[PDB]
Amino acid sequence: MQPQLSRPQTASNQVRKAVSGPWSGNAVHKAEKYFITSAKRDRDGKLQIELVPASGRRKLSPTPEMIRRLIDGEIEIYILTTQPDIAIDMNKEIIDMENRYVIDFDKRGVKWTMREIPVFYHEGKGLCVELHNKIYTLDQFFK
Amino acid sequence: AKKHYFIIENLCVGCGLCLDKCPPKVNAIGYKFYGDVQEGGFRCYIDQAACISCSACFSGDECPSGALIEVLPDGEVLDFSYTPPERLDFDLRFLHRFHREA
Amino acid sequence: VTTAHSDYEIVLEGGSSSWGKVKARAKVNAPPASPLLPADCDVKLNVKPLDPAKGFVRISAVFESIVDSTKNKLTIEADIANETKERRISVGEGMVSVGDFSHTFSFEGSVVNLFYYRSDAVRRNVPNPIYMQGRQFHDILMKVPLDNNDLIDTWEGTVKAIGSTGAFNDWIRDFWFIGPAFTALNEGGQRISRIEVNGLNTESGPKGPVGVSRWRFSHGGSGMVDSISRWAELFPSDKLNRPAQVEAGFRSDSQGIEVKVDGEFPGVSVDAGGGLRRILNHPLIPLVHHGMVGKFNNFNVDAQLKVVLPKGYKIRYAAPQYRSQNLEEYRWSGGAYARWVEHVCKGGVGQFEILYAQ
Amino acid sequence: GSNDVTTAHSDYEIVLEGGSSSWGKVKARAKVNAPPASPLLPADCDVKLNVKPLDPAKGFVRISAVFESIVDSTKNKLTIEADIANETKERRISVGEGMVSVGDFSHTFSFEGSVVNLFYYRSDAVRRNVPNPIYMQGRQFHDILMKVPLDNNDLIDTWEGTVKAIGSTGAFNDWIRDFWFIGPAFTALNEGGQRISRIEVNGLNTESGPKGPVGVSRWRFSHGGSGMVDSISRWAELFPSDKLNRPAQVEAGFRSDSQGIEVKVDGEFPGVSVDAGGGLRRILNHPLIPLVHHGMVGKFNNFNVDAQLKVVLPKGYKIRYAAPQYRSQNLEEYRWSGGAYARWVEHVCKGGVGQFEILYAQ
Amino acid sequence: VTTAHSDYEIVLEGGSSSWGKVKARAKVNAPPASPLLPADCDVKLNVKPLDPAKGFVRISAVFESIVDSTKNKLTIEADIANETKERRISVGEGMVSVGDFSHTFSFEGSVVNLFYYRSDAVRRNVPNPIYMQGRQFHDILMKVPLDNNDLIDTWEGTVKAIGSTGAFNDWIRDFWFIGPAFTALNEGGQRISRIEVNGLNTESGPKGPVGVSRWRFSHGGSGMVDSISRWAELFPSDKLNRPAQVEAGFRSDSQGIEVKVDGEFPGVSVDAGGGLRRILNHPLIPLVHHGMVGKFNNFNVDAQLKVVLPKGYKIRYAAPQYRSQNLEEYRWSGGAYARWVEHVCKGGVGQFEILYAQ
Amino acid sequence: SLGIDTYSTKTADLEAAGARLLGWAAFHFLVGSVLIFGGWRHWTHNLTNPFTGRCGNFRDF
Amino acid sequence: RRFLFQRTETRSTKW
Ligand code: BCL
Ligand code: BCL
Ligand code: BCL
Ligand code: BCL
Ligand code: BCL
Ligand code: BCL
Ligand code: BCL
Ligand code: SF4
Repeated sequence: MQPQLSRPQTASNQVRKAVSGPWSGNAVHKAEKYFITSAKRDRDGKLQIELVPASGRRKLSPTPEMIRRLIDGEIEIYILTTQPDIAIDMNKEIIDMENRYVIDFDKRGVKWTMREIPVFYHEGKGLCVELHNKIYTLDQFFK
Repeated sequence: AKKHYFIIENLCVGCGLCLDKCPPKVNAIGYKFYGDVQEGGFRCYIDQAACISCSACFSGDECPSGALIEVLPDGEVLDFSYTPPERLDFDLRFLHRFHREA
Repeated sequence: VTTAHSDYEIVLEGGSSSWGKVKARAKVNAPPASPLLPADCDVKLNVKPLDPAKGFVRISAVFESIVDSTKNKLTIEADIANETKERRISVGEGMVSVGDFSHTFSFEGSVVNLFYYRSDAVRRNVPNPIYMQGRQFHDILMKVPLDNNDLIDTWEGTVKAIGSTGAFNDWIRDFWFIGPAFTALNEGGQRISRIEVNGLNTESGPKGPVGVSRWRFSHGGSGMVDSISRWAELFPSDKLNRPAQVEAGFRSDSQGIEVKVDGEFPGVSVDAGGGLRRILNHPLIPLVHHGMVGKFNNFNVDAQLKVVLPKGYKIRYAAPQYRSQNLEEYRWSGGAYARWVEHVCKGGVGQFEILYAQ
Repeated sequence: GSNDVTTAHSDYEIVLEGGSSSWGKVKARAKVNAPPASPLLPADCDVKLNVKPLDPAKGFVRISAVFESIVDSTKNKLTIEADIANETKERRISVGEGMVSVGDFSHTFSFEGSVVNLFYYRSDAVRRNVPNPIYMQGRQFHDILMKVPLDNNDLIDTWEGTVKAIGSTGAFNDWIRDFWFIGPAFTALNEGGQRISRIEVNGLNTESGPKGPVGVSRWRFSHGGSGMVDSISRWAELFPSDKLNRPAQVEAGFRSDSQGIEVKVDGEFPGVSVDAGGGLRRILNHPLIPLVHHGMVGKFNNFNVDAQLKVVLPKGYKIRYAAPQYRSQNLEEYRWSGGAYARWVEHVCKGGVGQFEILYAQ
Repeated sequence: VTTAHSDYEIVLEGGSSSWGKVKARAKVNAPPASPLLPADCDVKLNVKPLDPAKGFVRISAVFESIVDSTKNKLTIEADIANETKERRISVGEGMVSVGDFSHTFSFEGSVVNLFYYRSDAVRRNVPNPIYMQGRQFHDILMKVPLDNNDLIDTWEGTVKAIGSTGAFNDWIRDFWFIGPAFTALNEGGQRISRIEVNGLNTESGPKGPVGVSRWRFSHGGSGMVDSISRWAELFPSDKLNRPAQVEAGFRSDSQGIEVKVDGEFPGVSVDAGGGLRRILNHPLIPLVHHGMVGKFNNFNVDAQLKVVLPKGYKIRYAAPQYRSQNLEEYRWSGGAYARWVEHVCKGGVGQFEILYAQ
Repeated sequence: SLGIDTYSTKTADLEAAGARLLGWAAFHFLVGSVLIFGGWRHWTHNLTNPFTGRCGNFRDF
Repeated sequence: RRFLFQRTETRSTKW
């Protein structure tokens, strides 16, 4: 959308191209939203990252082409911390982080809190996620 | 059952339309506040221990922010029951009738 | 009266991006504690990736200053990269000019930052660690062409001093940190170890003799020191993807201080943990170092912080609380925020955390 | 309109005891409407000091210090049971044990420590010619036998990390001071004139304890003061065990909610009243280290303090030469407020060490 | 409230003479930071030259004081001269009395001051340099008669401690800086090296044993230390043609400080080039030292500076600007000057330089 | 009712009524100035008497 | 838990 027709402090991350974008796909996502759905270890130590779109029709992999489409501001990748292929103890990490600012009137809101964490690509390290002031990588590390 | 549904407490605006469709006999969906509700401090959650995989919250097609996902039994994460086909778009203006381009 | 006007603007970027537009103004009608006045300075910083395949970024900083009608310039370019999680390597050149005198320098250095402990009881019980004691091991190799007779004089005097006295290693710290820099070292928790001069040799370079001097030092931290406790945070090489620019500079005279700093760089907002973003914990060394110099006058502060979140991004736990809001353009002004601004301008360390997430 | 006022409210109450007794009920509340200089807020703390005389045959006393704190949702706790005694006029011993807990982590410790406080000089020309000597340089030599069971994973990790650091790094003796003064603690080290010598280690080893490995560390360090150091310059009477006959308690705490500090201090301990000669007593002249250290945080916000001191004296004792002068006298209890006393309170809240001597006799 | 009143007067002398009478008054309503009160001082510094042949000048200093009713006195006279441009030699006696105790002492001390660098790049570019990092080397032989018993006790204890304890050479800095002196050591930039003692011998003199101590040390400064960076300016012997006296002292109570300073000495004015003179740069050590003590009470300052130039001299570029030039009678009060006075009273070192020429 | 004003139809009586109203208004201005001065002086926690120079303790007086 | 109450407070700095 044109800069002069948008809310003043809008970055290119939130400025959408394809001027009629909202009706081409889901209107919630300015850019196509992909989810890390599985990260398994088979044969060698390398893990197979599975990028299933929010539409849920395909089962893709990071790949140089989608990496380029990421670093060109066209797609976004999230992990859904409830992912069962996690390495860090997200259930304890989410709970003890909500205990700083959440009062359990329901006594179970913190327990069942799940959120998405975005994934970015530098280059030297692959698809890496920055979580809790530390930069984890999907390759090893974060899984 | 399978195909658990979940709520992302990162897109959810707490509207509770998902809670309206959850069966009262299973309080799967709830509220957490952590602050004032004028700033989105009323997110919703899905109690996976109480959720019985109704599809009611997701198949109702009312989540405005795409927080309901319905992870598929194998690994697939949906976001909305059907998604438009991601079309290439352009403006069609004719040459010297109807429009004149320029 | 001595009223201190200041407007701060923080415009963040969303998604996985951590970038932020930071422009700040300051107008303090008080005498600066500079023994030489007027002290007008211009600071320009830039950085861009060289090859992100292995982390090189070309960071260039130009300092232009006129202190008591003495035009001072320092340009430096560096190719810095994180060789390891704890080790960093850099290489570059620059020049230093004061009036007619000007000597160019080229260097190659490696800084290795160690933490005294890596206990995970602290990590899993302190959600926002701040004080992280450690020690940086600078290993600096710098070559300076010796063209002017003043370069010859400096080099000959330095080598003669090193050969003569055995206390050059610790007495250099008196020279190295000119004036109140030495006191700033102690107040910030820093401690400079005796430098280990590994050799001062000159060789005839391209056009003349070049003074190549290997030396290293190990400067530690009690926890406040920014260069150690936030070693992985002060150098966001992984989350750099485009040229990042910061243009600072102050016009200062005997009866006022005028500051105007612009900014464009990642690391403004860091993940607080579990998807919750936050403005990065305030770098403590600038606060404590402005501490010996912000306490000399009582001042009335009207400070305006204008934090502009990206779309969909809400806030939680603003302390002090944001004063007004325009659905993104959160504004801090007066009340507890001006009190916190006075506190940190006089050297305070009090926390002002902005926990924001969509 | 006016300048940034930032009022600070505080009251102080001292109730003394007569005769040779040196006891005193100290009661203090404070409220500053300024942001505390802590990088993690809000902070809370609940300090309990409990003291009971064990046996006056040679000087055992049972001192218990329990600290409970809440810092940015982190629940911090630390308790110290200790049996301190004065084996010699110049040497102090202590056998103690305690525990520290942060969040879920917690490790117990037991220690046998001995502190030797030596003054550089014992010149009579100072004692008989300076009636009230404030500064007195010295040096304390700590000798600690602390035994920590290693039953947690991080306890073991800390143990091998430390032993590897000692074996590999030859500078561990002095680089320990950087880790060992968290943040501004090292900066406050210089403010009071405290110089920490390099620690010297008699050895680290582990042995089979009652239920598991126990990390036993024998280390010594010494700290010398230029005169402000109240743990050195005032060593002899900071530990009134000879004049302790009944249990002594101090309850302190503060709230640090990032918009202000609210302090509650109790107190029941001997040594509050110290003799000044010729039957004339005085409140113990103020410790230097608290004032100088709190000056490092009290100068960030200018403030119009509203202080109130209430000293209560035993029957027959009349106050004389209180500088600044007491505001009022309701029979037997004197009160300070405003004027020069408020200026002194601001002076000492910003770190000043001006003399405020209260002399009283009968 | 805490009103601060002060008047400063500087009447100068023309021609090649840099002489000037400096007498100042001060009244503060804030309690002083002295743990013993009330504290009083009387300071009398008188200097007269022996003869221009070798630069010997008699300098006598009397320090009368009463702290907590304890009588204190310190009278020292010494023949001080610069035998070289970097080394100064002094011989003198003196006595120190506290209450009834008193010990007279005699000493022959030679002090050499060495800068780390003497580069022409700095000198030809910086017109008014402030910081000169360097080391000042002390060398003192001091003989004190041991007539009373307490002197003998101190002497025996000291020789026993030096012979037995090996850490004396650096633990002497703990005893040797009373209270806040140790903190002011680093707050001003001074580093006291370990003293090395060439011997503690004794002999029978005119009446009894004399404790002769031959020791030496060196204090290093980062630039603010005026005893190092201004070595050639603290001791202006060549321009001392008449006896110079400086009387000062303060009457300090539990609720106020009353300062009177009287002075008549050369070096008040320093040349700035092209027949243009100026008031000497303010010594930064007094400012940074009083800042450690002049920040405990907020105060409103009413200061009046008044310089009287000789006939024909006119101030140009007064910063902050003067108020009224009643001929050569120039006056500062309020406005920016009061702000600078509060600045320096709280520890500021900002430039207030006054330039004039005839 | 207090007699400061009157329901009088003659101009001479309204002369006195206006004089009384003006005097009471001036008295109100004086007392309001004093009382606003006191409100400011309490609002800043600086209860010190400007003439004799003492202070005043809000918590005990 | 005293922090939580301050954490979960609506903005009370309105004009
Ligand atoms: C009355 C209280 C006033 C106040 C009183 C003063 C006074 C008084 C002064 C300042 C000064 C400064 N203040 Mg302030 N200040 C206040 C409010 C503010 C506000 C605001 C409200 O927004 C701002 C933005 C500032 C900002 C500033 C800076 C512009 C300026 C000092 C420059 C500096 O950082 O250089 C940093 C300097 C250095 C880092 C030099 C380091 C030199 C040493 C020898 C080198 C060390 C080695 C080096 C680190 C190695 C680098 C290697 C590379 C890292 C690889 N102040 C309050 C309101 N402020 C000072 C100034 O300069 O004024 C002109 C000054 O005198
Ligand atoms: C400042 C605190 C510590 C310190 C902490 C660090 C840290 C941390 C690092 C180094 C690094 C280096 N240090 Mg070191 N280092 C210090 C003192 C020194 C001194 C000295 C004479 O005192 C020297 C010669 C060096 C030498 C070096 C080089 C080997 C190397 C990078 C030089 C360069 O890029 O310069 C260029 C200088 C600048 C760009 C000028 C601006 C400097 C300030 C600190 C930058 C502010 C950034 C601003 C807040 C954010 C704007 C960023 C925009 C995106 C551009 N350090 C002091 C003791 N040093 C880097 C390294 O690892 O190399 C392997 C590194 O990451
Ligand atoms: C690490 C700091 C930067 C640097 C920054 C500056 C700055 C800033 C200034 C000078 C200035 C000067 N520089 Mg240079 N300069 C450096 C490297 C050198 C080298 C060399 C062989 O490496 C030489 C001969 C010189 C020569 C000169 C002096 C002759 C000249 C004026 C005196 C002075 O201030 O010196 C300063 C001396 C130093 C900062 C380093 C001297 C290095 C010595 C000769 C060799 C290294 C000795 C030892 C191994 C390193 C000790 C640590 C450093 C002292 C921090 N520079 C390095 C690259 N240089 C002044 C000027 O330009 O105009 C007045 C000045 O203000
Ligand atoms: C604080 C300044 C000096 C210091 C000065 C002293 C002094 C003085 C003493 C010791 C003593 C001890 N020190 Mg030490 N010591 C310091 C730092 C340390 C450190 C460390 C890791 O930093 C350690 C391990 C030790 C170790 C020890 C043990 C050898 C011993 C017993 C302590 C105790 O029982 O704890 C119990 C813990 C407390 C009681 C917490 C309360 C501490 C504060 C300072 C007391 C406030 C008192 C309050 C104002 C009024 C109390 C009235 C109530 C009735 C109690 N010290 C610092 C460097 N140390 C004691 C001794 O001699 O043992 C032989 C002793 O008298
Ligand atoms: C003297 C101080 C108290 C003490 C008070 C604390 C405090 C306060 C904390 C810890 C915390 C921890 N404790 Mg402990 N702890 C002590 C004794 C020990 C010993 C031991 C062999 O004696 C061990 C293995 C540990 C282990 C651990 C660390 C693994 C852990 C977090 C790292 C940290 O900084 O700790 C600090 C470690 C120490 C201060 C002592 C290290 C002892 C080493 C292994 C052996 C002595 C080496 C050397 C001779 C001593 C040098 C001086 C010491 C620094 C004082 N503690 C003594 C009894 N401990 C953290 C916690 O509980 O939850 C996060 C924390 O915040
Ligand atoms: C103060 C900062 C440095 C210092 C800097 C200097 C300087 C600079 C000099 C000496 C000199 C001397 N120092 Mg030294 N020296 C210091 C600390 C010491 C200490 C100590 C126990 O701390 C000792 C024993 C000495 C010993 C000595 C003797 C070797 C020698 C002769 C001094 C004398 O006779 O009285 C002289 C002192 C006075 C009579 C009292 C006046 C002192 C005050 C500080 C001067 C104020 C000047 C006033 C503002 C304006 C003067 C106008 C009047 C007309 C005089 N220094 C500190 C560390 N030292 C002198 C020398 O070189 O001898 C060869 C010299 O020029
Ligand atoms: C440079 C300092 C002045 C001096 C100034 C004072 C002051 C001021 C005071 C005393 C006071 C006293 N003096 Mg004396 N005194 C000096 C020289 C001596 C010598 C000697 C052999 O030279 C002796 C035995 C004494 C003896 C005594 C002590 C017994 C007594 C109180 C203890 C004290 O703090 O003293 C201070 C001790 C020293 C500063 C010097 C001690 C010298 C030792 C014995 C030999 C030198 C040791 C070493 C080689 C040099 C280290 C540096 C010195 C500490 C400066 N003085 C020198 C000339 N003296 C007190 C008094 O007069 O009434 C109570 C006091 O307040
Ligand atoms: S699937 Fe059924 S039980 Fe589960 S959240 Fe949705 S409506 Fe509730």
